[PDB]
Amino acid sequence: MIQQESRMKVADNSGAREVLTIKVLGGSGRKTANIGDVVVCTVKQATPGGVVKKGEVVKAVIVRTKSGARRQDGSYIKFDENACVIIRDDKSPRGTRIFGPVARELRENNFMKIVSLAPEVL
Amino acid sequence: YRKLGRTSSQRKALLRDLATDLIVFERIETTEARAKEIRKVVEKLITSGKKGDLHARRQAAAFIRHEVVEVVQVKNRPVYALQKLFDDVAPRYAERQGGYTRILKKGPRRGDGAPMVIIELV
Amino acid sequence: TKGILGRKVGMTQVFTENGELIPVTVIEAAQNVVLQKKTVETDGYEAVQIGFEDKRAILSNKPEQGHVAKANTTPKRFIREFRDVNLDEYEIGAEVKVDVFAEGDIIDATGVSKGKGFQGVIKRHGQSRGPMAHGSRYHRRPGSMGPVAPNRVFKNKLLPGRMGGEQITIQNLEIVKVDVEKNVLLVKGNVPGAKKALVQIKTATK
Amino acid sequence: AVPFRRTSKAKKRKRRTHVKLQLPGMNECSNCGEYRLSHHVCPECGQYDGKDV
Amino acid sequence: NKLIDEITKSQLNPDVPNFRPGDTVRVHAKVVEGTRERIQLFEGVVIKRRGAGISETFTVRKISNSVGVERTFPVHTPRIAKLEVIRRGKVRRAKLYYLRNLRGKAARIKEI
RNA sequence: UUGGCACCUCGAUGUCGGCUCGUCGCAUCCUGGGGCUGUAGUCGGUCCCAAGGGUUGGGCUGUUCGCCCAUUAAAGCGGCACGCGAGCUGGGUUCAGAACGUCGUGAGACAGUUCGGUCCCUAUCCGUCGCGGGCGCAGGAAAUUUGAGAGGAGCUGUCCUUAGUACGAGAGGACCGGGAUGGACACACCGCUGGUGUACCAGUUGUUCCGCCAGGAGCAUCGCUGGGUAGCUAUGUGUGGCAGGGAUAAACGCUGAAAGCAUCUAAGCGUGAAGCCCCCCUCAAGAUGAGAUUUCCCAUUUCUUCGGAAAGUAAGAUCCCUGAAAGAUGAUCAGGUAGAUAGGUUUGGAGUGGAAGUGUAGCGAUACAUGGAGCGGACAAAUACUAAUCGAUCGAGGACUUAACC
Ligand SMILES: [K+]
Ligand SMILES: [K+]
Ligand SMILES: [K+]
Ligand SMILES: [K+]
Ligand SMILES: [Mg+2]
Ligand SMILES: [Mg+2]
Ligand SMILES: [Mg+2]
Ligand SMILES: [Mg+2]
Ligand SMILES: [Mg+2]
Ligand SMILES: [Mg+2]
Ligand SMILES: [Mg+2]
Ligand SMILES: [Mg+2]
Ligand SMILES: [Mg+2]
Ligand SMILES: [Mg+2]
Ligand SMILES: [Mg+2]
Ligand SMILES: [Mg+2]
Ligand SMILES: [Mg+2]
Ligand SMILES: [Mg+2]
Ligand SMILES: [Mg+2]
Ligand SMILES: [Mg+2]
Ligand SMILES: [Mg+2]
Ligand SMILES: [Mg+2]
Ligand SMILES: [Mg+2]
Ligand SMILES: [Mg+2]
Ligand SMILES: [Mg+2]
Ligand SMILES: [Zn+2]
Repeated sequence: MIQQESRMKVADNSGAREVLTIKVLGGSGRKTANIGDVVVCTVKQATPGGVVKKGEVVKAVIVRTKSGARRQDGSYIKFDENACVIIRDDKSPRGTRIFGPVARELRENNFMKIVSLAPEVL
Repeated sequence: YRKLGRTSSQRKALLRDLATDLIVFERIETTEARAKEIRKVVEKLITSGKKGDLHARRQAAAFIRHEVVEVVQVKNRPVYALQKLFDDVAPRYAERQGGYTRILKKGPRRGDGAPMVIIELV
Repeated sequence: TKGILGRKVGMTQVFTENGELIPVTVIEAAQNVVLQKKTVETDGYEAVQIGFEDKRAILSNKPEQGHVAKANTTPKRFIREFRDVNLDEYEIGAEVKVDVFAEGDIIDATGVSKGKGFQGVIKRHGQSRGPMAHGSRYHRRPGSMGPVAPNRVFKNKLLPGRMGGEQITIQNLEIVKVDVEKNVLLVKGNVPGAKKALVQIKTATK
Repeated sequence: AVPFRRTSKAKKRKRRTHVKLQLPGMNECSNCGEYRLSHHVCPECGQYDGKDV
Repeated sequence: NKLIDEITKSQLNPDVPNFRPGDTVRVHAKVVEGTRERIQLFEGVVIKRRGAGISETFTVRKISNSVGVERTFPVHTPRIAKLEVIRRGKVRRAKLYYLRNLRGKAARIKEI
């Protein structure tokens, strides 16, 4: 349940640390995003020496959310923080490493390098 | 359940009062809504009396008002409503399963047209 | 085409062979009987009149008693016609069990929705509340009736009133399980109406 | 929010068709053949369902 | 309801053990591809067990890689191959929602 | 639109912008159909038919407009007192205060600016949205219904494949078709995730009380706090707009003259749109045109010179009463001893979380056991113990003509 002005920690090695959402993609009045859904963002907090930096607009993927997901088997995955991953025009990251856990909905939506690089997918 | 023009404090007070009064006097003239609630309340007290356990007595004493029915020269010793409940009232219905209380419709009150009833414990 | 009447017992959920989890409404459809068979020559439309529950002869009356005695069965509580149905089936007096359906068979469920009372517009018709601050004294009111020129307000301007009780059909639901002993039918998802409500299940038009 | 016109005698009366009140649902006591309210205790004989009160 | 119970009685897994909130469990859960399966282990603490019958659920909480995770399962899934209770925990609440505003050394549940 | 006129209104027709609610037109923004192309394909330009549905969220400004960021299939133009202030706001503006610059000897003023600044009304009628009562519908009743007519919905992307096929020197890259998955929207429901849950459970502070300990109660926002039943519900779940027929628009054509050819038209045939009528959902016989089917009660007695009446009944229905799945009140629905309608009681159940008392250990706080205990509004099933007692009231006796049956 990520919408405009929502912030998200960043789960990858890129210079971004904290991020704000500009635009949930996927239609006209699409007002919230869930896991596996891309969101146009800005960088509000950066690490120095990073590729990405303060004030840069960039597309990014929601990777873990407090309001999580239900699976067809009747099971729900929830996290204690909302985190994002910054990506290119293809569905690949800009960073090299990925921190913290991750959800299989990305594996479903073909974010496979993210699924791989992350340590624990749940 | 029935609210009776009263907020929770006042309602509970009312029911404690009315129930103690029916245990004491065994017949009272009230309105039919108040009556249709204190049937539940009072009969749930009669169950505690039929059990007679200390635990049931404490549980009831949390509800019944501490006030006197009469005094008895054993030395003048007062009796209380809880004593009348467990020692006098409830033994009367040891063999009766439920339904310790009836309501008889009387007629309307003058100053407010309220529908009044006699409630008594048989 | 094939149909029954039933009572809504409630909701639960069931695991299928895949391990997928599927909510289901339970329909108890006992005592279904065919009472009359309407024709184009007698009436003008072909249909089958089903009666669902047995009830008591003191809650009944002598007219209903006669109509069911022409079927050789007891008075009934719910009686309903089904159309777009073959009449070479359904002999009078016949009992109409849930075994006419099958798992994965696909239906329309028709019933009378639940009763919300007198309601406002934003709940009933989905309108938007006006602000609750910045000076607003307009929160849950309906908005403009319309413009000035008519000297009147148009029909279908939507306003408060009694919300539910309306008849509703839900389409393309799936039958999960059939239990002829319990006279029980399971339906993926929901149906309209409270518990103990009548549901009219029939083969889907599409 | 204010009347544009005065209600006439007829329209007034046409509203007042329904303000009436009903004959009360009473009947005669089996014991005292004297009118009383159904499901209520007779105030004359003080008796109900064949049982004094 | 009794009728519901009578129907859902067949799908009750009796292989599930007695467990409560406070206790650590290991869930051998199935994760399924279009034609394949892996069993993956979710070892963590039970916070809540709500519901009745096959409408009963429990949630198991974990901290993986400095992030808290909270995974809910129906009790009677066939996609739990096994559920191993490890540590039983004295605890005074049925709903352990306080563990979310707590990181380590305060989330510690006392064993018995 | 700028304007012109000054015809209604100065015994008051409230202004810009926004919010709520929309509705209409088409000069169509998108989706749909088509002709021309300086149309290779992709994309496009222009024009015809189409108003079915859809047509974003933010930064600056009081702002409309406009610029910008980011999306979109698209971010339409306009009318309705540039729609809507007895529906809301009241930022701007032109009420009183004060100040700046400027003009004025001055008082004072400025489509110059800035700060600050009271938006009254109990809805009579129509209208609108919902609910009832009365009568009618040539006997009186109970149920099921046709469907005139009327409303609703009507949107759409992305991915795969066809096929890297057609086309193209390459770069690139289809039509038509088949399928999967989404957005927004609508409806329903609460089994799941959650919320709420002021007569469920627990912890706990202060103080007063229950004579004291102990256990509990009152007040302190329900004292605060952690949970939470039913019910209500979304952010949650299920489904939906699928597939389509008939006749058309623009358009393409067949045959065929008028006019020995030609011509899509004149007679006559076919194709042909998200549109029209249907299909799908809902209301609907007050549809006074008052319909139909099934079943039930019967042809009473007084009168009246006729018409016509009243006065007890039948089938049936209600006053009254217990009530919820229902509900503003009515109504509806479930029941009224030929009874499980409600309360209680007994079993359980969710939920809470391990009662009290006793005992043990400990200096004590407290811990442990007895014992998934105790408590448990609305939940479930049984139980007639309590109250639905006994009564009372309304409710037909069925006009005339014709035809066919007879
Ligand atoms: K004027
Ligand atoms: K107005
Ligand atoms: K009962
Ligand atoms: K104890
Ligand atoms: Mg209080
Ligand atoms: Mg809004
Ligand atoms: Mg307010
Ligand atoms: Mg005037
Ligand atoms: Mg005026
Ligand atoms: Mg046009
Ligand atoms: Mg501003
Ligand atoms: Mg703005
Ligand atoms: Mg205006
Ligand atoms: Mg205005
Ligand atoms: Mg006005
Ligand atoms: Mg102002
Ligand atoms: Mg000025
Ligand atoms: Mg100002
Ligand atoms: Mg008003
Ligand atoms: Mg009025
Ligand atoms: Mg729910
Ligand atoms: Mg205290
Ligand atoms: Mg003490
Ligand atoms: Mg005080
Ligand atoms: Mg055609
Ligand atoms: Zn009497």
